[PDB]
Amino acid sequence: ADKLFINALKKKFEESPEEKKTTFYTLGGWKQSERKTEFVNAGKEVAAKRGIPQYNPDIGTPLGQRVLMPYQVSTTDTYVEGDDLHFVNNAAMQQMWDDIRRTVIVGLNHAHAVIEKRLGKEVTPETITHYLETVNHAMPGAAVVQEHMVETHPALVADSYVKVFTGNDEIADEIDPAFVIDINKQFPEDQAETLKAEVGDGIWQVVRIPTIVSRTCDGATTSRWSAMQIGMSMISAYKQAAGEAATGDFAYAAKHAEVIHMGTYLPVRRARGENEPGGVPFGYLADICQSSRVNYEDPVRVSLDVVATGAMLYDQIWLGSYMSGGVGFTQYATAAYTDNILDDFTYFGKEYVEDKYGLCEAPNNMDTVLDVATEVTFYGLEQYEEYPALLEDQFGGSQRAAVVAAAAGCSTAFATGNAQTGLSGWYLSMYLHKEQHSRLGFYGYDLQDQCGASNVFSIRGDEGLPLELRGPNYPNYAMNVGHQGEYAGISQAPHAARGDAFVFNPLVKIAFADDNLVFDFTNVRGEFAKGALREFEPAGERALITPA
Amino acid sequence: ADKLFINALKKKFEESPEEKKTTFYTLGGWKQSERKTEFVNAGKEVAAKRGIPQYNPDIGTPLGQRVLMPYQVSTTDTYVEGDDLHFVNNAAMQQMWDDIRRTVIVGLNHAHAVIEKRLGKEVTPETITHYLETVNHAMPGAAVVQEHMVETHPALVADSYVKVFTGNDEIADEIDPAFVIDINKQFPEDQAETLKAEVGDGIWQVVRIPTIVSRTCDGATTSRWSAMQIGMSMISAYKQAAGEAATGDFAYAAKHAEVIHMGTYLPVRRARGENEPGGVPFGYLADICQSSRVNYEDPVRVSLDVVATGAMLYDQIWLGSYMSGGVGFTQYATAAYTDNILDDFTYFGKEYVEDKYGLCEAPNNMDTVLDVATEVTFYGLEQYEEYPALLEDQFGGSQRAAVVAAAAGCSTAFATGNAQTGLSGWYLSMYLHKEQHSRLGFYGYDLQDQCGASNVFSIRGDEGLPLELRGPNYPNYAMNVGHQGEYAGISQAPHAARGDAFVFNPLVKIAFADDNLVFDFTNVRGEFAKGALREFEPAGERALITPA
Amino acid sequence: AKFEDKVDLYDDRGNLVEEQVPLEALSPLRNPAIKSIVQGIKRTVAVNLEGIENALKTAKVGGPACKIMGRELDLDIVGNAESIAAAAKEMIQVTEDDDTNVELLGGGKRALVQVPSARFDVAAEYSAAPLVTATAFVQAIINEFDVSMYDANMVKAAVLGRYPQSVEYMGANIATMLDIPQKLEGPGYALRNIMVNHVVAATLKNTLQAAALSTILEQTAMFEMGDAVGAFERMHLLGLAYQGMNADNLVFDLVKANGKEGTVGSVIADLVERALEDGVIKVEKELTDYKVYGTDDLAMWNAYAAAGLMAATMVNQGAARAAQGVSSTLLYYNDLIEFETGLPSVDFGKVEGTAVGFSFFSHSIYGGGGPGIFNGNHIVTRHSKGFAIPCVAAAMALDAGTQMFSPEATSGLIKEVFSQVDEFREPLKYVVEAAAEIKNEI
Amino acid sequence: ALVQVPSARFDVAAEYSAAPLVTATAFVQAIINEFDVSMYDANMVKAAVLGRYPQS
Amino acid sequence: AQYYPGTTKVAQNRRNFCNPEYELEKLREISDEDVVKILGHRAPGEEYPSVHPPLEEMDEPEDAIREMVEPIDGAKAGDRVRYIQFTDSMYFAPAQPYVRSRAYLCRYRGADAGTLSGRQIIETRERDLEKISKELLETEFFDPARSGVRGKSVHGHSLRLDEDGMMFDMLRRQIYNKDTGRVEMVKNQIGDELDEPVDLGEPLDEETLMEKTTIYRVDGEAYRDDVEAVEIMQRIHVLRSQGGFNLE
Ligand code: F43
Ligand code: F43
Ligand SMILES: C[C@@H](OP(=O)(O)O)[C@H](NC(=O)CCCCCCS)C(=O)O
Ligand SMILES: O=S(=O)(O)CCS
Ligand SMILES: O=S(=O)(O)CCS
Ligand SMILES: [Cl-]
Ligand SMILES: [Cl-]
Ligand SMILES: [K+]
Ligand SMILES: [Mg+2]
Ligand SMILES: [Mg+2]
Ligand SMILES: [Mg+2]
Ligand SMILES: [Mg+2]
Ligand SMILES: [Mg+2]
Ligand SMILES: [Mg+2]
Ligand SMILES: [Mg+2]
Ligand SMILES: [Mg+2]
Ligand SMILES: [Mg+2]
Ligand SMILES: [Mg+2]
Ligand SMILES: [Mg+2]
Ligand SMILES: [Mg+2]
Ligand code: NA
Ligand code: NA
Repeated sequence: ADKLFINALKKKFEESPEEKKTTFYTLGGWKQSERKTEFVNAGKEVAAKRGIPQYNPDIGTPLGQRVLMPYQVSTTDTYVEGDDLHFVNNAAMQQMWDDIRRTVIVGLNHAHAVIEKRLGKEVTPETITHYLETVNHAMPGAAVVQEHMVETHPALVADSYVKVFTGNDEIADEIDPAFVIDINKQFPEDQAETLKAEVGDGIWQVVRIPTIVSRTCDGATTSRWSAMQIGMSMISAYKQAAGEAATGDFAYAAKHAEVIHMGTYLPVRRARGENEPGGVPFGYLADICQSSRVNYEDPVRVSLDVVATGAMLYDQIWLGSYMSGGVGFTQYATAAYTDNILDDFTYFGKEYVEDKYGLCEAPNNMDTVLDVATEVTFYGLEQYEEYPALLEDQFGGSQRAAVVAAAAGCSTAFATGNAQTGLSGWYLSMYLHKEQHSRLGFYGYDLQDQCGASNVFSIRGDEGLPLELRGPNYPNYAMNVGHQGEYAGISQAPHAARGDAFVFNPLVKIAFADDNLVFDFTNVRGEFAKGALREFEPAGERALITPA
Repeated sequence: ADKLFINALKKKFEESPEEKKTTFYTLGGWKQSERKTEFVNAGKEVAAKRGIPQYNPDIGTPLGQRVLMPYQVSTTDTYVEGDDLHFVNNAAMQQMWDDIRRTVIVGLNHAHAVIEKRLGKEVTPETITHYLETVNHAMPGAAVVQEHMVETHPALVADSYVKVFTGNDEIADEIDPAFVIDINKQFPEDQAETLKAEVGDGIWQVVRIPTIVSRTCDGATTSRWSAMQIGMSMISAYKQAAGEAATGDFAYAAKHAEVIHMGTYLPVRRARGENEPGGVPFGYLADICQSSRVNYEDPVRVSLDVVATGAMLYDQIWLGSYMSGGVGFTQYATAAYTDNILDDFTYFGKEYVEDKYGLCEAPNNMDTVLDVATEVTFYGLEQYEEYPALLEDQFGGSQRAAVVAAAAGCSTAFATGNAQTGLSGWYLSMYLHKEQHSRLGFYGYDLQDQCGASNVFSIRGDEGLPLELRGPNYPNYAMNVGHQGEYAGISQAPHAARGDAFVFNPLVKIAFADDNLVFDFTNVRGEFAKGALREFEPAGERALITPA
Repeated sequence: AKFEDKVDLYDDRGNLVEEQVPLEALSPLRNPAIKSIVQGIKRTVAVNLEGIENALKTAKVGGPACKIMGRELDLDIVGNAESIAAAAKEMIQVTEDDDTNVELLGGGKRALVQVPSARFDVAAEYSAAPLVTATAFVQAIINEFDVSMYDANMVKAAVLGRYPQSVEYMGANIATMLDIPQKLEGPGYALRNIMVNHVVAATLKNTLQAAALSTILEQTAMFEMGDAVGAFERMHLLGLAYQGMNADNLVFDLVKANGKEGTVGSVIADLVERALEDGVIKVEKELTDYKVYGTDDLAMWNAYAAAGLMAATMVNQGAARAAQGVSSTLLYYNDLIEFETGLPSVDFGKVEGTAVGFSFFSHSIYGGGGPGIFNGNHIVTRHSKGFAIPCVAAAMALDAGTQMFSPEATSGLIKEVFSQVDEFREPLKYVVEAAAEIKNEI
Repeated sequence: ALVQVPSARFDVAAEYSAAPLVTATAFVQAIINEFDVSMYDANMVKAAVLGRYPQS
Repeated sequence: AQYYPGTTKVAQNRRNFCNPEYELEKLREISDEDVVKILGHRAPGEEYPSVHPPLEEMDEPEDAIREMVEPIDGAKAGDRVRYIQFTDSMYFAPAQPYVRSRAYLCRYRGADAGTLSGRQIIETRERDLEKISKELLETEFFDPARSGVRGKSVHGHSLRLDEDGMMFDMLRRQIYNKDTGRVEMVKNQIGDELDEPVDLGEPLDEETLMEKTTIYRVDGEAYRDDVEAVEIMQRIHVLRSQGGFNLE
């Protein structure tokens, strides 16, 4: 069959993908592009309106001496210019981040114990349902106790709510289903049983604060906002004194003792509070992505949906804006979720492994790493050599490094069932690639790459960690594009091959199994395409409170 | 002449303001209110659409057993229900914060020295203008060097730009005026001369990154985004190699050596990066507010415009959302910028001081503090006693404490010309108030109050600081409503009385003297009113990239 | 020598130990037992071997509810604890006869580790204690069982948690009384970021010993912060002596006189009487049926008032056997005594202010929690320069079981290990003995 | 001025911040005392020595 | 003890509330059962719930401080800690928020008192709370028009009175009946309806409110005219200010 990227290459260029030569310099520069033409016109209008020059195609060098390509969003039939995949221009991408940033998971286990010991009152599905009615009024920013309170406009905060989940089916089934993330409905039977066993009789809230608030403020707002309105709702629903010593136990529980942040705070040089992208460990990112519960018969699809999730968040929004900015890093990320390229390479590796070892049946050792990662690296690089159009597509060495090594590392983990040998395969891929083409990535691409092999299996203080626990603040990883989202994929890969319901945190997995989210985490690449087409409807907009 | 709050009290209540008795419980609860009625209907619609209950007026206790009041925005003729002053519901308030968060000041002094020495090229007004044309293309997110770059939509980022200023008139006049904040045009003559003497021959950029980016990301993004596009524009405009050793000097200069953040980063318990509200010192907040350059013949107006700026930002957005959330702290803040109440008390105090001492002519000592703060405190408390409608308006003791003490502290600083004795007067006011009414604020209001007198003039490590340098991270101040914006006012007060062009940083003062901002910092209270009326047009919306 | 003051020192039963001890013999800068306590707290680590073993067996590593399916490792760590601890000790020590201690507790489920003092002599700070201990136990476990290269990173995760992806040792199975240097509210604050429940746990809820340990840590921090330098030094030393070391038996005697039927108010009356009797305060002016008191020694008035504040907490929270009202005592002892006398309250209002916010943040929705989770580095309770938190330790020592976030809940690992150390458990004994020993060298 | 803070202060310290903090307050107090700087003005001496700490 | 400076009736009343030797005037009789109903923590005839075992059943080590401090009866028993909370009108209620907290820590053992503008609370062991609450409800601490027992929804201290002279209550827990001129408590302090209301007596008349009040106002006794009280407040400000600077 055709390689999976052939359709996309045929769309981009008039030549067949194998053809070695082309002609340049005859396309009219920016004038070849619908999107650049839109931008030129908009820049003229903006400059006139505000009295300050802005976008101008004659500044600096003239874009479009070559073909300015469309990109296929992988697993879709949507083709768009890359500008439509810039996070600034793509409301789906923005909302994906808002939906993570504005979520916290907050236990009710200590709270219910405070109610039963300290105050000496009882808890049942009925009292929990009443509490959930109460907190779903309060959480978006509405009052339950004081006189003369002023409140948020319900329509501006329609995306904020609280649901619960529990492994106790009898309780889950008796709470009003409007408020319940139903594990048995959302997960296939095997995964549901795993998840219910992890949660047991615990009861957990999934709290989503308003997008408009998250955008006005920051990620570290989320658990505080959550806790204030949990606290008010505990007071109201359980007929508590409105501010007694016991009130502080609910605060401490909701803010600290039974809160799960999406991200942990960062060191000063990159100072940030909780629920910012750099604090989200790779295992959580894989668990946030919901491909695992829909596409479980296809571990490649699950792994590469995680890669898309992470490449966009970590390279485009995090590294490309929080940590830098400007034009940024769209195509460093799109390389990992367009043109079905990473898909072609990773399906090759999965077949190699399935045929030679069987998934998860290879020895978890360096022999397997050497075999699988080398074989898959050579396959990927051969494709760039055989298809000149492919090489011109993924024109930056970093993009190619990330794609080839992601396939090699995921394939290694498919073989071993262990993410750490997957990670070793990623680094070996880089070393082989560098020697094959006498190049790898940008100036600073392989900082982590060269520290990489030695730090895979280290046990030292700031070196040793299972991959699932690593993230954007792992020291070697803290700076550079073309790695973090791919590592989230490698973290997912062995778990997808094993059929595991989660990678690192079962509560995080369940917390995004929710169609009341604005973004559809089951189909990340489909959502990116919808946003590119300007068809995605985000939360948080101010139209209701601004003029016509 | 009538007390300045009398019109507002007559608008709120059917009784005259002096009347001691009224009737309750006959208004139909929430049904008395246009805004609550809008909210009830919106909640029904939201809940029906999403399948989860939301706003419901029958949860908890029934609002509106008393009159749900309109508020006059002070210095305006606009009367609105308090919900229209909630930051969530008020796009002007949100944009005020975005315009601060997305701004940094970045020198060109080290950069031009790097150009002249290290690159051995000349800098003139002409080369500066070419650089500014270049950076105004690049800063919103557009390319100047590489082929096949994908870019931000100019119309989504129309609010991002770079201007410069310098104290050298002849140099300023030679740079293209589209890019120049003209100190002589924006400031009255004496203030302009002060500011130009502070800046001298220095040349400074004012960089504003896009609101849509700031809302997607955080304040710590700003200086990074700024620096990336300064860096690209230095490469393009001065014809550098695109990534040589000298490139790193421009990065270090723009990111560290000559950047001025609006806010400094915060400690871990309240972890945040730069350009978040808690990092903005009181003297900067006073300088961001532009009332000083318009209303300079009226030091009360200048001071109370600063109070409005700070009460909203620090109590509503910062303490009421970043540090808590929910319904939050609208009226803790509105007390300081509505019904002309603080204005009445502060004009009383200014007149008292004018007549007894002359502005800035009182001895800077405890005798003056005792005299002025006591007299003004007793005036303000008497108004609540004389006018039962006033007391029912500012119903929370904290609100009254903040308002009375702000008047007392500002008045003391009007007398002494020194913010530190103003601050001492604020704390004395609290102590007197507490004894007079046997109450002060909420449970935790006077933590800083009771530490206050002793820490005004302390010199110890984490105690001693001039008020202008204090901010929301000064230890005693880090938690509580009803203080921070008032302190910004007290910081402004002696400087307004003295006729000083700035309070703490002349570069910050100049950097907001710019009508290309979205929010009009010259008339903060007018803007809050405009936003309340749903008449303010914010930046950052996604309408262009979403369905019609 | 710098100061003329002398104090009489007692044991925790109210019996005289040594009269006429120079004040500076109690100084953190001079007293060798305070030095030993502070260096001991820097260097001591609790290792939960059982916890490590269980985390490994279940692959539950990296923080709350986290787990990596397929990574489970079943190692007989507790059953081989003697060997593992001995191997770790070899790596932790600098030389074989130094002050390294590694001692098994609980049938090998726990280990007490004291990292040698010499490592801290050539360190900037205190993190060598958890970091040297952690790696020595990771390596010792790996070596005990020949854990492979492929699996050893799980041992590391089980011992030290999600660090360095997290800034903290998130999910670790070691514990210290100190917390990481990045969490300091200000430079100099590390001896303040010690949970009150940890202090109560280490001193086995002995009220005077808990107050003493807390005061030693707080006032030693005041020296590190520079607050007790120059003009303020004597105030801080007198506060240490009278509030935390029961100097002149003043705290003890106030509690004795007020314990049967007393209140915060009755303690205030006795303290004012005692201050007057001792010449610390004097009537300055007569108003209408009201005496305005003055003092020629503000630092000594402050110290007497601080002793009364401690006694008032002991009487009020001791009578309730419930710690929550310490926030109220800290507020109203100070508020009442100012209007009783015309003199400033303890720490010139800063205890009262601390108490206002502490009350709020232990009775509201916004933050804080119960008294035991506070500490001198907490944003709510940092403001008083050592005169508030020791009262909170006393109150929690006196709590009979009213708290959800009790020392049993928050501090069990700390209790088992740190209470073994005599100088941590009974610091008042050792500091008083050291002061008596050096009394003629001041 | 070269200042070396006595080693004994670090023996009973957790870390190293006693060096700047003890030095800063000793020079703030010494300057105030040298010139009899008033209560009203002394906070400027503090700012000149140690800066915007603790707001920063 | 002195308690408070000043030469007004207000100042004397503040002293009297703090002084445990001052006999609080008893204004009304309330049954033990009705105090329990008003509190709303347990039903009459219900055993005291416990938060921990009786102190006797615990095996506590030697501690000289514990040995010297007699536990309150509810601590001995292991009672829960519960509360009573009052709101006081700024229109001359007899007690006021700081007056209460100051008085409570002079008069009552084992007390957690909190002061706020619109509410003032005491938390202590339940059986002891019931005894204290009887005194708080029966004596001149309380007026049934100008004070309210409120565990939530406290608004009213700063509001205009209604036509009957009653403070605002969002939840209308205390109802003035014209036919007796007496106030009845119809809900407990958290707002749940009582099966049978509790007689709280007649509101104090204007003259008696003015005799008994502890708030200073221009239309009563103004604080600025109690020059000795102001003098002490200013003194404390100055001495705190000086002490924070240089211990002089
Ligand atoms: C000025 C630098 C040095 C530096 O610090 N950053 C630059 C430029 C910067 C700018 C370019 C925008 C503009 O043109 O104004 C931005 C977009 C970052 C920003 N400020 O927004 C960027 N690079 Ni660069 N940069 C990229 C890349 C690369 C590749 C391009 C190689 C090729 O053959 O074209 C090379 C490094 C390499 O050789 O491996 C590279 C270099 C460089 N990169 C050279 C300029 C190279 C030139 O003169 O043409 N980038 C890539 O390899 C792909 C992704 C791409 C990024 C944009 C996106 O992700 O969509 C962009 C990311
Ligand atoms: C439950 C608490 C304890 C706590 O931790 N926070 C509360 C409640 C909280 C909620 C109330 C929202 C709701 O009704 O659901 C919010 C809005 C914070 C949030 N979670 O969004 C808030 N307070 Ni409170 N809170 C306020 C105030 C106050 C005043 C009200 C006194 C009065 O007589 O009405 C008193 C403290 C005092 O007595 O000084 C007060 C108490 C209390 N405050 C008591 C409830 C009092 C009651 O039972 O009625 N607040 C104020 O004094 C004014 C500003 C007002 C805040 C909202 C705004 O700023 O618009 C609000 C600020
Ligand atoms: C105390 C502290 O909370 P914790 O005790 O750390 O949970 C802190 N909150 C606050 O200071 C809340 C301030 C805003 C709400 C109260 C306004 S008076 C914070 O979340 O970092
Ligand atoms: O050219 S550099 O590798 O420095 C940057 C690539 S974006
Ligand atoms: O009632 S509390 O003072 O705790 C909170 C006021 S918003
Ligand atoms: Cl309720
Ligand atoms: Cl004017
Ligand atoms: K944001
Ligand atoms: Mg074609
Ligand atoms: Mg923690
Ligand atoms: Mg959907
Ligand atoms: Mg009217
Ligand atoms: Mg319904
Ligand atoms: Mg010219
Ligand atoms: Mg212009
Ligand atoms: Mg304008
Ligand atoms: Mg081996
Ligand atoms: Mg006499
Ligand atoms: Mg009786
Ligand atoms: Mg008169
Ligand atoms: Na161009
Ligand atoms: Na309601």
